[PDB]
Amino acid sequence: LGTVLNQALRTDDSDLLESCLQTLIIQNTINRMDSSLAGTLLSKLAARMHRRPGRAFGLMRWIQWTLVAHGGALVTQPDLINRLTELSRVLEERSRGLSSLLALKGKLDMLDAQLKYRKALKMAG
Amino acid sequence: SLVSGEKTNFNHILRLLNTNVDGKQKVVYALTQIKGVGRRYSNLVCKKADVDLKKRAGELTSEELERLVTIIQNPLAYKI
Amino acid sequence: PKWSLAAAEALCRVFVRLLAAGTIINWLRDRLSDYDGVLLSMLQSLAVHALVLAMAVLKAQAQHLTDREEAIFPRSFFLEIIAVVLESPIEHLRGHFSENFVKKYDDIRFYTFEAIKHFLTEEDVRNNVFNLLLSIEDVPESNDSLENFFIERPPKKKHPLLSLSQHKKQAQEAWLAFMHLGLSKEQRKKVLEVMSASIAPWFTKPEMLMDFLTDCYNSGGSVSLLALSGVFYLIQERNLDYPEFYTKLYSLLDADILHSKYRSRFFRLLDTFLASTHLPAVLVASFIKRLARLALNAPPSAIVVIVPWFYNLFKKHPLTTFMMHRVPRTKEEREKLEKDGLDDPFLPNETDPMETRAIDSCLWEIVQLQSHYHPNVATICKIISEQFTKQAYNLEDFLDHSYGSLLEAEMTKEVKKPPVIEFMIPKHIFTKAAPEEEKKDSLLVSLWDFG
Amino acid sequence: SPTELTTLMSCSDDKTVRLWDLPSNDPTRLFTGHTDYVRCGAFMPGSANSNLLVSGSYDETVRVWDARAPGGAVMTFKHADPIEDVLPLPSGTTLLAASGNAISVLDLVAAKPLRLITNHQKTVTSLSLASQGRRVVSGSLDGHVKVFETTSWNVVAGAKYPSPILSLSVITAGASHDDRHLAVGMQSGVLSIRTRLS
Amino acid sequence: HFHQVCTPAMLAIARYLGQKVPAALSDFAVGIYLSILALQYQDFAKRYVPEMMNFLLNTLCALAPERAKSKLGNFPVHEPPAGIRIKDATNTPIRQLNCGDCLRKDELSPAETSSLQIAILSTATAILKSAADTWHKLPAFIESFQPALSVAQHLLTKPNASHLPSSLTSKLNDLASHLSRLLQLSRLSRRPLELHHHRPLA
Repeated sequence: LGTVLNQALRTDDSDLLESCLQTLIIQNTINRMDSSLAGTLLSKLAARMHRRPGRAFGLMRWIQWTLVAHGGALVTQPDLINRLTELSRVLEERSRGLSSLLALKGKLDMLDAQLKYRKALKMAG
Repeated sequence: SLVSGEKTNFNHILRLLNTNVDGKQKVVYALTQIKGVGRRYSNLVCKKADVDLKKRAGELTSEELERLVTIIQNPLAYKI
Repeated sequence: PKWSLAAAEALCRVFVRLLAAGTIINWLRDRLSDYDGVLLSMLQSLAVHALVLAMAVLKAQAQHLTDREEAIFPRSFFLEIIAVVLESPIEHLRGHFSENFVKKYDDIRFYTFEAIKHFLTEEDVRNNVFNLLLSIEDVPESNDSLENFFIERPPKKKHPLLSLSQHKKQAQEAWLAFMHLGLSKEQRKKVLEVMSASIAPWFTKPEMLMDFLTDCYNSGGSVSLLALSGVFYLIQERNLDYPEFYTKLYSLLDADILHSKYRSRFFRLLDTFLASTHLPAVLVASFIKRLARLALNAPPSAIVVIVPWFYNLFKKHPLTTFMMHRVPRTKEEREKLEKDGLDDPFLPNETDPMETRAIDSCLWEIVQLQSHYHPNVATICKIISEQFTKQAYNLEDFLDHSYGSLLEAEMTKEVKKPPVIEFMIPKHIFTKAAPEEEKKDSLLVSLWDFG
Repeated sequence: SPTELTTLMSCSDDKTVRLWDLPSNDPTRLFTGHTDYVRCGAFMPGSANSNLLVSGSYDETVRVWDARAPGGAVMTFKHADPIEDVLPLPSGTTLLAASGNAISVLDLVAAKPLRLITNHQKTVTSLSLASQGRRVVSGSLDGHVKVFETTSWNVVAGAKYPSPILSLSVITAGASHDDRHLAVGMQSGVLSIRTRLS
Repeated sequence: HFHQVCTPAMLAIARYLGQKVPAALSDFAVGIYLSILALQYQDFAKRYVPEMMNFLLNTLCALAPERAKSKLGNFPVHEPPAGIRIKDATNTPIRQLNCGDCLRKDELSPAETSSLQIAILSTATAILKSAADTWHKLPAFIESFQPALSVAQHLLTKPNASHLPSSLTSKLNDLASHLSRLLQLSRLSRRPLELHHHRPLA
């Protein structure tokens, strides 16, 4: 979807970017992408990152493979560090709860599992 | 540099049932140019075929032209 | 095995009777499982009637192996049928399955697409599933245009079987599975042949076709000449664009593309591309001039295409008609033109048709091609030479012509009107010298030894 | 002409633009110099530039003529694209030539191009001035409308229409000339009007 | 202008001569024969046979001393599939084509192949000379025979002159000087097109 991503990036589309990204082919796209377009791409994903934090499972993969393939493009394209650090604190807002949410999962999981135990007793009762 | 000019070729002499010559004048005045048709008659024809009187001759599609041919062929099977 | 097949239809009959009617039910469904085994054997066998038998038992299974109202039907067993049908090289089996079941029923289409996706994720078999995917040609129009199902038109009103976008979705997933696996050269030629009419409308999103098409388009050659239609369809529908479209077209129009077979489709797309309005006169003159210099070596069935199209371009863009009638203005220019002959300022093999100097050239090539050996080609260049009376020439009358068409034409004329011959025929048809008649030897004999 | 109520300009297709006076039956002045289709034109607004025409051709030339010397172009600018649209600024100094995939801001007080601005994917079709002469809105064949600031020329806002668009203009209501509503005419043949009230 | 039998045969030549990428020296020889036959069909009726032009140019660049690298006309350059090309055989003399050369032979000796190839080359040079001398008119002469002069100089190049016999060097220098003379005449005599000088009706 290389020219598709390329068009949407250099034309500042939204819906075409949605059409190509909201779904292998991900690696093929980022292989065929071009450089400053990848910079604007990371910028747009940072926007999506802060705006609705529901499904990370696609976009973190996209940012991952982008930093893989055209990461060194941003290195010789180095006046645009702000596009990286505008995300880089955005993800340090994304780590907050891992200081304490894991302890909530433990205290809550037994209430699940105790139901699970009375539910695994239930067919035999 | 690519804009669809799919409509611009309409100042050409159209062909029809009796006269092979019918230019772009209007729908009702083109059907008046058709031999044997009066002006109120062509108005009735256009209103029966539901073609808008604003539209020119040569702004039509082939199926609309053909149903105009069928309803000028028979004026009785359509209500009158 | 005709008694075996009669047994098969009898067991199907009693099975659908007990399904429409209905410590024991375990064996009652064991009958259906071992009949599935028997039926897969009878499909590996007559196979056409065993296949109709298979669709019958599938309809029965969907109807009544459940308590709910909904008719679920086994993707597993149907995937097994898809496996055996698409591995078995029986072309008549495949032809039956294509015409009676897939090209008729929407649920069969949808679940067939999904099972094909699974079966392809997990070379002959690839070519066969390619034949079937081509065999699915027509796309249904609307949600209310689906309107014919085999089993259980669902009353959900939001069921994926009723949503047209899900049909396109599963077709798109099957075609992507096929491409992600990979296809051969004849297959890619067939897809780039049939793409804009049967493939890209079957996609929810055609953007992967845009990327693969611009790869195959910027590759070069007859593959690109086929890819032009798909790229134009993409630009038309979802306005994904080319970087330098008209210069790519100008550099695409090259030596052997007139002799190439697909010139009818190429000339229709070229007709639209040059019937667009926003086009500079220098560029349309560049297309005309390069095409005339290539018409200098085109076949006749290409020249008959190229010339009335030229006439239509001249009727549309009258700034180009200075390439047919250009009187030198100043007497100093006339004197210079008499002293030294005029050299063509046209530059062939130039990149951009915007900067070729086709304006200030002329159609010397066409006034020369007037003297073609075929009379019809000669008269058709004479339409450029003669006058401009008819307002336009539709190209459908001139396309799809071939040497076969010209030969069948000179056949389908009358057997013979009384013809003419050549008087005063020499006796030295194959004599090498003959110095006693002083009529010069035929050059055929003067350059061919017969002895 | 924005100043004289009886004078008009016309860019034909052949090679000519010409100034007409309304009572007469002949062109007041004739201007040549282009070599292909000429298809965009404008008067120069401002007090000092009373009689200056600008026209963009398809020969990749934007020419500005004085109407006092009926010779050649007083200034010319040669791009590398077919020049589709032109608007002057109401300040009278700078000019926008929309040609191909990029618009070009050009200076006339120094005859030197300021900046080429690329943001569009198919060609840009029509420019218009906006809210208070302060924002230039551009409409391009990618179905895209994008409004720029005019001081630093960054892409300030934009939107997408379902069809490739051909002509576009925001229009004002009345006193102080606040943009009442924006119209866009597309290839598919529908006029989309977006209205804002205040 | 129009016949009932004559132009059918000419049309058959046109199909055979525009089509059929050559697969053998038999194909090359049959094409040369039909080329000189069509020239006879168009003697003293100065018509134009573009399939014959592109065919003769194709055989000339398909005899491949080295290769057709780039920039040789706009006619379809095709590939010699089975090494159907001349080699380092300059000592074989030219000879006249015989009808048996229309018979396919997979067992042919290298010397006979070299002689037959050089024979087709020399006879094609003869047919080009005759075609120019019959088509010095027809004002697309320059755009119809700048490829012929260009391919003559292409064979005149030294990595072809290493394999080319001296008789072909003489013949191609003849064709080159002849076509240069004709091109200069047509450059002096070529006039712009004034077709639409129309008498108005009454």
